Amino acid sequence: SRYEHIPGPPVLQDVFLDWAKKYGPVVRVNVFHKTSVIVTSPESVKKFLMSTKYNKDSKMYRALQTVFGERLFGQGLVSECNYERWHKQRRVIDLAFSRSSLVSLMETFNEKAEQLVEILEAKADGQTPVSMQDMLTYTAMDILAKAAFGMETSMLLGAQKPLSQAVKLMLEGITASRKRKQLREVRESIRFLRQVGRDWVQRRREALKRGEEVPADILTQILKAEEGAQDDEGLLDNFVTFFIAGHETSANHLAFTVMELSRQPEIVARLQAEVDEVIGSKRYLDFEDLGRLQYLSQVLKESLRLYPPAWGTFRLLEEETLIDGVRVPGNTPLLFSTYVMGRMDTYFEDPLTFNPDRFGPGAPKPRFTYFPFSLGHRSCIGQQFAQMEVKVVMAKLLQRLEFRLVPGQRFGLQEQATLKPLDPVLCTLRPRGW
Ligand code: HEM
Ligand SMILES: CC(C)N(c1cccc(-c2cnco2)c1)S(=O)(=O)c1cccc(Cl)c1
Repeated sequence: SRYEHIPGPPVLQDVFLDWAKKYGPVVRVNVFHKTSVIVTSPESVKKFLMSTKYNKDSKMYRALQTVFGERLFGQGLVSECNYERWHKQRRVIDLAFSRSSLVSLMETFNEKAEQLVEILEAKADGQTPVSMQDMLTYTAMDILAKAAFGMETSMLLGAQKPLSQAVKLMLEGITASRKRKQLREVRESIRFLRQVGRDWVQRRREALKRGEEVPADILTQILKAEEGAQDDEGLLDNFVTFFIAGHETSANHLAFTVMELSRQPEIVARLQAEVDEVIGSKRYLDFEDLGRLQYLSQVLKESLRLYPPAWGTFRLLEEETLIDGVRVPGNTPLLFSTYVMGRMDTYFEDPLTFNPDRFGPGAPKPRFTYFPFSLGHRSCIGQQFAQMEVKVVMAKLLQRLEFRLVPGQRFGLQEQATLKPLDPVLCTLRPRGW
């Protein structure tokens, strides 16, 4: 009753879209364990996301914190809702994301991209069906394992199959929580990953004790953040956090892009020409090269408009407030969705048209209607890491390979925590040059 006055009805994100179009910029939803309000006006996006006065709603994030009694993200960097505790760990971990820290990862990005491309080249008979979803997540996993934790997962070599099963099952579990054997598998998956965390953490401390060389990475900084804890629960919270966040959304984004570009030959031909002109025959992309891939840069932005893996963020409204002419009571979770806003014609002309020119220099920039890495103090720490990562992978693909989506492969979405292609993005492949 306390929310009955708010406009509302008497893939779920598409229902959110229908509701936003039908009911306006402030709509109540009852799908989560708590009534919440989805807010889709730019003014509100700006007001709520671009302020330190508004914090994440812990009731909504507890779904990431613990899954079916089993601690997952805990109080790591994504799911920590206390400002003081968040701010402390953010600033320590920030160091691993400095310009120079990121620049030094170019070798890892290039190596794993080059491995992927050679693996695909060997299958490029225009006949063999290849799951680009699988191949791209293997690549994202291998990049992250090495870049963040100094570990070689070798998923591109077909290793660590149990590990990717664990990730899959726990992600499905986050959404499902919104029988007997599903719960068992999910719980086991979560514990498996935290145990992997302990393993790799042990390996690092031992490396350190034996006075071996340890490059400064994300793991260095999540250890620094926990210098005087009474246990390793915070450490493992952050391990899991970065282990998942550090590859899942990147994988989703890559898969979405390849899927869409597979029906955009004109754009692909343009992307192919850009890559040819800037890197040439080179096998390695420098940092400075990434900047000159302007058209690919725009393509990836447009891919994030239509297909954002991270679809929602929540803030706690503490005091009753008027939001776009709607009275919203105090203690209410507010939902912000780049997915919904990206598909609204009031925000984007022909919203379902894939046009990279929307992000061309001299194009009017989306003013608070596009936020695939969110906005304000709780924006993605991994944003530049991701942008560089996916540019390197995409550029090597485009340099070397032609992709054709196997007929019957759908363009639909599925929700497994984040949004990703429903289908495995099966493609046949041919080398460039006939
Ligand atoms: C295309 C790839 C990526 C997308 C679209 C993306 C999107 C987002 C979004 C929307 C948030 C806000 C979360 C929230 O409001 O609850 C976020 C935060 C975060 N992302 Fe990402 N992300 C990406 C890649 C990465 C990478 C590569 C890393 C790690 C290397 C990462 C780690 C994080 C972390 C730790 C946070 C929490 C930051 C904080 O609150 O201080 N993400 N990301
Ligand atoms: C914006 C967040 C909370 N989402 C999300 C989830 C997992 C990893 C990442 C991530 C961020 N950076 C890298 O990975 C982002 S989500 O939108 O998928 C989501 C999922 C479940 C419930 C909700 Cl409410 C939202």
